[PDB]
Amino acid sequence: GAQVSSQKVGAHESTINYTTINYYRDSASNAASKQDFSQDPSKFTEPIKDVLIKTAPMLN
Amino acid sequence: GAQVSSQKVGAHESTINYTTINYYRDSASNAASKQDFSQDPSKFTEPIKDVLIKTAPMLN
Amino acid sequence: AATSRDALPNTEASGPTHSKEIPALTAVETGATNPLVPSDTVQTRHVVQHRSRSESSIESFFARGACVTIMTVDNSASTTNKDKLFAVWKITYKDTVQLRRKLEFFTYSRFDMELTFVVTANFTETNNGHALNQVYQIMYVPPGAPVPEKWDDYTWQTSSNPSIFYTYGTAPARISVPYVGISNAYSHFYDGFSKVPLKDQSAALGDSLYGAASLNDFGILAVRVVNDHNPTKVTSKIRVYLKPKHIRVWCPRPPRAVAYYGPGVDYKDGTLTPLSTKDLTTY
Amino acid sequence: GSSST
Amino acid sequence: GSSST
Amino acid sequence: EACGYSDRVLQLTLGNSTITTQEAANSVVAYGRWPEYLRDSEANPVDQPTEPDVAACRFYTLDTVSWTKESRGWWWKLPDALRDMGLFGQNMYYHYLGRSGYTVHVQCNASKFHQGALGVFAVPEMCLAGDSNTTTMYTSYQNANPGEKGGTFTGTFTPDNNQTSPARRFCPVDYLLGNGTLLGNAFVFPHQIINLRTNNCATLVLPYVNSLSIDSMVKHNNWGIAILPLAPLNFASESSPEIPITLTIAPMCCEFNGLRNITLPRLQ
Amino acid sequence: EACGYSDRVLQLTLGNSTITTQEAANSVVAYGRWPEYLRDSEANPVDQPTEPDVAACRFYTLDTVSWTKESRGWWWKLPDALRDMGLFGQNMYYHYLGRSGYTVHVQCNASKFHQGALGVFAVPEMCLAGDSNTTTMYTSYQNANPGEKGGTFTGTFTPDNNQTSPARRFCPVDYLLGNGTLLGNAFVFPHQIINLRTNNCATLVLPYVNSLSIDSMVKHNNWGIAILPLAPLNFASESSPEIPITLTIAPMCCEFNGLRNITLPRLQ
Ligand SMILES: CCCCCCCCCCCCC/C=C\[C@H](O)[C@H](N)CO
Ligand SMILES: *C(=O)CCCCCCCCCCCCC
Ligand SMILES: *C(=O)CCCCCCCCCCCCC
Repeated sequence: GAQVSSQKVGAHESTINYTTINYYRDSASNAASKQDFSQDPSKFTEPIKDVLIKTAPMLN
Repeated sequence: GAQVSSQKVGAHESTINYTTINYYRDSASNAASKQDFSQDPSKFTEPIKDVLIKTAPMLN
Repeated sequence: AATSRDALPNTEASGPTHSKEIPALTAVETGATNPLVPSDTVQTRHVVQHRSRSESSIESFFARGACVTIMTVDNSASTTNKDKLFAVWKITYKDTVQLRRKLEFFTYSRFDMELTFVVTANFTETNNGHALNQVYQIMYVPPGAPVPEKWDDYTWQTSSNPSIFYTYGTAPARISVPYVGISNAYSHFYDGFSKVPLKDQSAALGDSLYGAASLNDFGILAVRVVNDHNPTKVTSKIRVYLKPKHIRVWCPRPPRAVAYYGPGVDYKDGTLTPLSTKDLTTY
Repeated sequence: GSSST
Repeated sequence: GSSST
Repeated sequence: EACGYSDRVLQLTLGNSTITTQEAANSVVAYGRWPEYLRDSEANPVDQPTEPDVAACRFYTLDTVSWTKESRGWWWKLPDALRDMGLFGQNMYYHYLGRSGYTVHVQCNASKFHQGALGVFAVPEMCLAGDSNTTTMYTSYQNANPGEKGGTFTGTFTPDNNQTSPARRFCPVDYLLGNGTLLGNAFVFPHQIINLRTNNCATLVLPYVNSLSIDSMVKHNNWGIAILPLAPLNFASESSPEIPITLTIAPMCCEFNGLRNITLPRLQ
Repeated sequence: EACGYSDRVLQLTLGNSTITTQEAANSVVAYGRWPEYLRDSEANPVDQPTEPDVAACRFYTLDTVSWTKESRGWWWKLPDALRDMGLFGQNMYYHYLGRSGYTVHVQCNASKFHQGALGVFAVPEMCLAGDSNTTTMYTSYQNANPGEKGGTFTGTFTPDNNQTSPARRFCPVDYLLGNGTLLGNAFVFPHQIINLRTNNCATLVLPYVNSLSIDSMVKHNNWGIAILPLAPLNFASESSPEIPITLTIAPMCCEFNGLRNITLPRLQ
């Protein structure tokens, strides 16, 4: 049941990996994976009904 | 001898699993798996000799 | 598939321009922010960008234990006008300010909660004497369960409430709890009341606090020293640290700009001037 | 070795 | 057994 | 468009009602989410919902307010502002539970010689601060819920010193967005600006937002509408200009659960 | 049925409401037509209709009346009797037009030692006769429309002789069915009889009936419910027996057109 993932290596001395085994039945007991996703800011930065083309007039 | 099972994940950050190894000869020393079964309440809620059809008269 | 630790976009080289394309001109009335990058208004070189937003992911921004309370207990002889001191605390992140302000960048959240307990003790009286190593019981009592009235009453039996028995001087205690909310997310703000005042009812009867939902939202922690008392007095404190793991957040908000004043959004007179003097044309 | 549930 | 990420 | 279609010229039609505008600054869909009915996979009350559809999802116009050089700002709460609006209000008071999205259309025209800019903000859970420094969280239901008249912002915090008969109302200070955070940051909430030289209206399409699929509309407001003068009204050299501001709001995809007798609230 | 199903034992469920009966005499569907929504090929107003569905199509119980040896009979009009019933009434007063079908359930239980028989008639366009021999067609809107309390029949015609202040009410004589035709023939209208030895209720499912697809519910009643003692109440040897009669009615497939502000009628 071991999960093997890669580290993003900062300062250096191949891919270096690390291992993780969950010891408990409840997912709430798990550590945080930090393997997170990013999304585009559009829902906050461009919430307009008509798609904005930046080279065009915003008002036409 | 490792047993690998899945967690039911509540709050989220695939299937996440966890690992279990029994360290002792006596099953009494084991942790509880919590992998339990459910049954229908009928032996307590409908202990009648003739099967009850809920849309029908209970007394005919 | 774009991950938090991916490098941000490269700068592409761009040269001189003379056209009807007008990136620089915009109209903020629309409610949109102009999506520009340097190559839209100046000449740029090609740069291979290596920086990433890994440390500002919602998880990473919150991935720290914060102190949410200090509980005081003692191990003194109970005497007719004063009993041995046990502590009771209503679980909340709003008794302190730092984690509260971070969570309040958002309206709603979901997370698994990690609680870590740091426990410190001292002698309060002058005398020489001693105490032997203390064991502490941290009992969670959820809304509805009997809150302890005395350090030694039947409720500390804990047949169903979760308790931690912590030994002094060992590693700080720690447990995790899942997302336990009765809603699909925790509400950092509730613009409403828990009661509708009806006309046919007295005002007192329909009244309730503004912005408050369940009166006992999450229950209490009750803490005691399990040991019987010593001749010498020992006071202890339990510091509680909360870390939100596996977190999701919704609807961003401007951060708190004036001092907190209670569990709600209220502010105190005399604290409403966050900004300082600085002249318009002074760097 | 391993068992999967 | 093992998972690789 | 070479057929003439413009970002500035829009028509919105809901139920038996139509709004036209010839000086829009596009329109906003909050968080990019259009209103929707409650999905079976997210459903919670099990009884058949009522969905009044055109009878409630139509444009209701509230009382017109007036913008002057001394105006500090206005606020409304949803669904509170619509509690007395036709069959929407009825459906709201007859049911324990209700959910709704909204199209908010703020109207304010002037002239090529006037100037000023209104920030129009839709805030989820717009909790406002109270008038008291003797008791926190004390604003009464009656004062928290003005209905269609809404409330106003002030440039000055002033604590209620009557302890015998507390006012129990909000005291929402404008640069602190009525809630202890700086107004300059309110742009992270879904918004538009009515800048008189550019446009004469704001249009915000708001989804139902909450930490629940459905809730008590009578106990809880999901959205707050805050309108503040970011740049003050001004005209020619008149010392006392005035132009009106009108709010028209339409519920969208609203559904209700838990039918009983009608709620009769204590509103005064 | 060998599983026990009976003609006499029924359950009706509409919206959040259920009626049970253990002593029914089957149930009637007027003219063999079940209620239906208005079809596109028969449609007339072009605006989107509202269809409140469970919020209005549910069982409403009216005020219980009392049957005694002196009772001559009772009447109600639909939709009038339901004008103040929850969201059905609201939808009715908010719209110019409305159409609806109904399930009518009349309730009256007694004992194996009581006797009597109520004729329960559903009459399309139940025009009743007035109290006047000085002016015909003079019953006022207020007296023609009692709402849920209904009206009653009388065994005696008595002309209003006040010419200065006419009563302007109906004077519906029982053996003349309140309308100048013989009661013995009312059985050509959809009906049931509550004969106390046999059954304790009547159930009539009424389609929308009219010479139009849709009409003004406020100006016009489509159906009349007439309940008359065909055989008088009697019990043991008591001189003054009483048993209650309760009316529960549910609108069915109701839809409304022509939304505006609410109608506020002069009912007194
Ligand atoms: C043996 C010790 C067990 C301790 C168990 C604590 C369980 C209760 C956790 C409550 C979760 C609190 C989360 C924070 C607060 C709320 O999110 C805000 N007021 C918003 O609703
Ligand atoms: C998958 O886990 C199979 C490989 C097992 C590797 C060694 C596990 C090390 C000890 C695990 C203890 C589990 C805790 C309950
Ligand atoms: C099945 O168990 C084969 C795999 C062994 C995995 C590593 C075991 C880790 C240490 C086990 C100690 C056993 C305790 C007596």
